[PDB]
Amino acid sequence: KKRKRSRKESYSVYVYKVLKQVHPDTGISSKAMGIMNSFVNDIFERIAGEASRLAHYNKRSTITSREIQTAVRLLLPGELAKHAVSEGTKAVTKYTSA
Amino acid sequence: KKRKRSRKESYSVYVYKVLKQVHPDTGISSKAMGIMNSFVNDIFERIAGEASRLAHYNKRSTITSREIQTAVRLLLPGELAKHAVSEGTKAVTKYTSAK
Amino acid sequence: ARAKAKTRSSRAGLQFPVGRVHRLLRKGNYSERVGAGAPVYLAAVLEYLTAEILELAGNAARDNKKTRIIPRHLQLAIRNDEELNKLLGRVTIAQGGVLPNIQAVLLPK
Amino acid sequence: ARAKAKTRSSRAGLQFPVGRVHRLLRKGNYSERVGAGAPVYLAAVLEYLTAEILE
Amino acid sequence: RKVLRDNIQGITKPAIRRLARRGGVKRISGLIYEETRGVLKVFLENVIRDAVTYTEHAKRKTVTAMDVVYALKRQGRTLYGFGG
Amino acid sequence: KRHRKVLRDNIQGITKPAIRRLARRGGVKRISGLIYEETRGVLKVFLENVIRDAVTYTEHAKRKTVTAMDVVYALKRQGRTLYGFGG
Amino acid sequence: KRHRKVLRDNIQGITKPAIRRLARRGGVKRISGLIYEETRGVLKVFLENVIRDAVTYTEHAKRKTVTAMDVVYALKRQGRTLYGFGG
Amino acid sequence: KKPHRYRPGTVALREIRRYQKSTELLIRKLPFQRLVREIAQDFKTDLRFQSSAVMALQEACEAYLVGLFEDTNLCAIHAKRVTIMPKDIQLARRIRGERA
Amino acid sequence: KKPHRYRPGTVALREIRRYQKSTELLIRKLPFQRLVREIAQDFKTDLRFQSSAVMALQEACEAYLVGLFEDTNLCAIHAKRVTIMPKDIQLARRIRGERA
Amino acid sequence: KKPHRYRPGTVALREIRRYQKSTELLIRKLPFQRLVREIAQDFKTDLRFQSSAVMALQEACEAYLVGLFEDTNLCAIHAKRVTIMPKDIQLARRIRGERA
DNA sequence: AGGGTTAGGGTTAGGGTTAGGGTTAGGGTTAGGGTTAGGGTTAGGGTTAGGGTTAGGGTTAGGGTTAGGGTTAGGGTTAGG
DNA sequence: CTAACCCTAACCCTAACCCTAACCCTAACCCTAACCCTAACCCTAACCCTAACCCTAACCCTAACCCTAACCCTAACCCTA
Repeated sequence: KKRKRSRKESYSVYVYKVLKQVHPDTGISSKAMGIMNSFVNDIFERIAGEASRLAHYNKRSTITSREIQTAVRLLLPGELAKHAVSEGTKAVTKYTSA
Repeated sequence: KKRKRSRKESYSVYVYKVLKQVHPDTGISSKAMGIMNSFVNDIFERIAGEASRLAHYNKRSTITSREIQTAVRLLLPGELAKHAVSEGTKAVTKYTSAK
Repeated sequence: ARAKAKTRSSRAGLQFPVGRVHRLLRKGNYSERVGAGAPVYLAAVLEYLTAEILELAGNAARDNKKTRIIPRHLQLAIRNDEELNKLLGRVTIAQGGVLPNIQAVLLPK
Repeated sequence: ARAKAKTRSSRAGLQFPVGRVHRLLRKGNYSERVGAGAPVYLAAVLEYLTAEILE
Repeated sequence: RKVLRDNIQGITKPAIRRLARRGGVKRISGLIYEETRGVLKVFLENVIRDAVTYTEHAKRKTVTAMDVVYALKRQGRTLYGFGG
Repeated sequence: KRHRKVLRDNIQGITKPAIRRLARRGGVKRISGLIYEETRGVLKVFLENVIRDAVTYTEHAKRKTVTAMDVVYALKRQGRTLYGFGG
Repeated sequence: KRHRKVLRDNIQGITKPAIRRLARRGGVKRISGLIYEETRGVLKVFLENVIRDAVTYTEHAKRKTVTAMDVVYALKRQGRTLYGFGG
Repeated sequence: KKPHRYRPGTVALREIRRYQKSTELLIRKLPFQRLVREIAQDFKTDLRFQSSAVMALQEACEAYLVGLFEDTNLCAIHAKRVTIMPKDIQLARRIRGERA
Repeated sequence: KKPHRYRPGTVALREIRRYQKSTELLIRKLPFQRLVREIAQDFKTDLRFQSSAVMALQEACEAYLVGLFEDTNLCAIHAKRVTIMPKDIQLARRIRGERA
Repeated sequence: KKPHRYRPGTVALREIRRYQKSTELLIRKLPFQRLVREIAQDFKTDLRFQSSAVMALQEACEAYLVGLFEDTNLCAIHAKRVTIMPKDIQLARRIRGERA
C-alpha cells in the first residue's frame, strides 16, 4: 500500500567522518562499518548500564558527568581511560565556556 | 538506630515461614538467612534484567507473565525451570480465579 | 465503602511480598509499565527456589546431626545438587569449605 | 523569530550525534532523568575510541 | 530422507584437521574427531535451544541472525559483523 | 607517639605455613619452593585490582571509608559474587 | 606523630618554569609541553641509578649515613667525576 | 625413483602457516545447515532458519573450535608432548568450566 | 608408627582430611590487615577501611587461592606427576583467561 | 593604553643570555632533598643523607639536564626545527647509549 | 491515557525445486617418529621440634564522618511547531 | 521535583596497652618423586584418487513479518487507610 518503510539507525556517517579526519586516503568496507557499528553500540550500552547501576546504588535519580566519568574509569583500562577522561573534561569545558 | 533513622528491607519473615512450611522443628542461622536474602535478591535482579531486555528486544513496553516465564526458562535449567513454570502458571490461574 | 482489605499474599496463596515485588519492578527502572501476573509469577518462582534450597539445607543438617542450617550445609547442598551448582556456578559462599574429594593418584599405595 | 538553529555537534566540536545519544539515554529505560553533559562525555569517549581503532 | 545419523559425520575429518592446523596443532589424534563432534553438537544444541526460546517469545517462526547474536551475547560470546 | 608507617614486610606477611595450609585445604600433597613467591604476587595483583575498584567506588560515593557493600559490588563487577557479608 | 602527606614528593619540585630555566641554559627557545614529564622521568631514573650505588657503597662499612665521598665515588663509576664538593 | 618425499613435519608446518594466513572458511555450509536443522527439529517442528544466522553460527563454532584446539595444543606442549589427546581436551574443558 | 619417624606422604593425607572439614580462616587477620592498607596508599591516602571489608577481602582471597591450588593440582597429575610447580600455575591461569 | 608587548623570541633570547651569564642554581633544595629521600626509602630504611651530598647530586643532575637539553636542541636544529620534542629526546638517549 | 490486540492486505523471503562439474572427502596404504613403559640419579621438600615473634581478643577514649532534616532554586520534563 | 546548599546527631573508625598462647622460622634427617637416557611399538603423518557432494546460477510461491487503521482495557497517578 504505502511506502513509509522503517529507517534503521546507524553510525556510518560519523565513522566515515572520523576516518576522513584521521586518514584522508583510506576506506572502510561494509563489513568493517558494521563491526564499528556493533562496537560503538556495545560500548555505549555497557557505559550506560554501568552509569545506571551507579545511579541505582547511590540513592539519586539522575545521571551527571561524574557518573559517566566513573563508568569510563571503571570500564576502560589505564591510559585509554585517562585520555577519554581528559577529552571529556575538555569537551565539557568548551561547552560551559562557549 | 532510633533517632529518626531509616529502615532497610529484607525477607527474613518470608524465609522463616517457607522453612517452617517445608520442614518443622528445624532452625536456621543469621549467616544462612543473609545468604538466602542475597541469593533471592540476585535471582530477582537477574530475572528482572532479563525480562527488561526481552521487552526491549520485542519492541514492547510492558513486562508481563509471558516475559517472566521466558526469562525463567532462559535462566533456570531444565526440570527446575519446568517446575517453576508450572508453579507460576498455577499461581496465575489462582489469581485469575480469585483476587 | 472499603468493606475489608484482603492481602495479596492470601489471595495468591504464596508466601512472598507481591506488593514489594511490584514496587521494585516499578521503581527499578526496568520498564515504564509493570504487569499484574508478572510479580505473582516471579514470587512463585522465587518461593519454589527458596523452598527447594531450604529443603536441601535441612536434609544436609539432619544428615550432619544438627538442627540449625549453617553456611557449610548450604554450600554442601549447593555442590551436591547438580542443577543448583550449574545455576550458581560463579557464586562463592562465605564461611564454607569444599567437599573432601581426594583423587585416586593422591591415595597411598 | 528563533534567529538561527545551530547544531549540537558544531557547538560541541565533536562528530557524534549528541541528540541521538540523549534520545537513546531517555528512551533506553536507564534513568528517569538524563543529564546534559553526560551525552557529550559519552560521545567524546566513543569518538576517541573510534578514532584510535580507525587509526 | 536426511539421515540424522549422517550429520555428526558431516563434520568431516579433513575439516577438523584444517581447523586444528589453523589453530596451531601439528599432530591430531584419532579419537579427537568424535569428541570434537560431540562438543560441537552440545554447543549447537544449546545455542539453537536459546534461539528457539527467543523466537517463541517473539511470536515468530523464523530464527534470525539478530536472535542468534542475542543468544550468543547472553551466553558470553559477543559476535560482530553479522548484525548490529 | 606513632612515628612509623607500613613497609614491604607485607608480601612476607603471607607466611609459608599459611600457603601450605591453603594448598592442603585445596588438595595439594607436595608444594614446591617457588610457589610462595608466585602466589604472593598473584594475590597482590588481585588485591591491588579490588582495592583500586573499591577506591574508585568510594570516590564516586563522595566518601572516605571503604565499606563491605562497595567491596561486594566490586567483586560482583569483576565476576565473583560473594554472599553472607552484606546484602 | 607522622606527616599526613605520605606522598613524599612524588617526583615534584621539577616544575614547569624550573625546566623552562634549565632548557634555556643550553639554548632551547621553544620548550614543548610534552617535555616536562619526560624530563621528570629521566631525572627520576638517573637519581635512582645514582642512589642505588650510593646505598651500596654506604652499606659496606656498616654505616647508616650517606656522605658526599660515597656519592662522588659512586658518580665516578658511572663516568661523571665531580670536583670540589667531594675531595 | 625419487619424488623427493617430504619428511613428516614440514608439510604440517607450511599447511599451518597457509591456513593461518587466510580468512576463508573451512567447514561446508550445506552439511552444517542440515545439522542445525536436525538439531532444531528436536525442539519446535516446521522451523525456518536464516542464511546469515547459520553463517554466524558456523563462524562462532569455528572460532570456538580454534580456541579449544589452541588450548589443547598448549596443554600438550606443557605435558612434554606435541600431539593432542582426549584427556587433554577433557582437562581443558574442566579448567575452562564447560564440564557443565 | 613410632613417634620418632613417620613415613613421608602419610601425615599430609591426615592433614588434608582434617583441614577439608573446617571453615576457619587460614590466613591471619593482622598480617592481612596491613597488606590491604599498604596497597591503598598508592591510590589515595587518608582512607579508613571498615571492619567488614577486610573480612570479605580475606574470604575472597582464600577462595581464589584454594581454586588456583586445586587447578594447579589437577594440572600436576596430568604430566604423570603428583607435585605442583611454578610452570603449572602459569598454564592454569592462562587457560582460565586471566593472564591473557 | 599601550605596554609595548615583546614579540615571541627576544624575551627567550635575553633570558637564555641572562641564565648563561650566571653561576647560581635553578632547582630548589628542599624538594630535591624530599625526592632523594623518597628514592632512598625504596632501598634501606632509616637513612640520613648529607647536605654536601645532595648539593653535589643536584649539581650533577643540573649538568646532565643541561647536556641533554643541548643535545636535544642540536637534534632539533638538524631536523629543520627550533623546538625540542620527545622523539628528539628519545633519539638523543638512543645515540648516547643511555637506552631507557 | 495510550500500548497492546485484532483483522487485513502487502511484501520480503526462505524452502522447495533443477543439474552439474569442479572441489574435496572416504577408506585403504607405507612407514617415521613420538609416546609412554622402563630403570638410574639427584636433590626437594615432607616430617618433628623447640626457640620465640607476634596475634586475638578485653576493654577504653576521641573526634572524623554520614547524613536527617529543612530550604530553595534550576535543570530535566513535556508539549507543539 | 529533585539536587545543591547548611546545622548538626550520632556513629564508627582509629589510637593505644596487655597477656600470654596458637602459630610461625629454622635447621636436623631422609624417602620417594622429577627428571635425563633410552629403546619398542603402533599411530597417526603423508598421499590419493575416484566417488561424494555442494554451491554455484536461478524460479517460484506460498507461509510468514509486520504496517498502519480501528478501538479499549490495562496500566499509572492521585489520596489516605
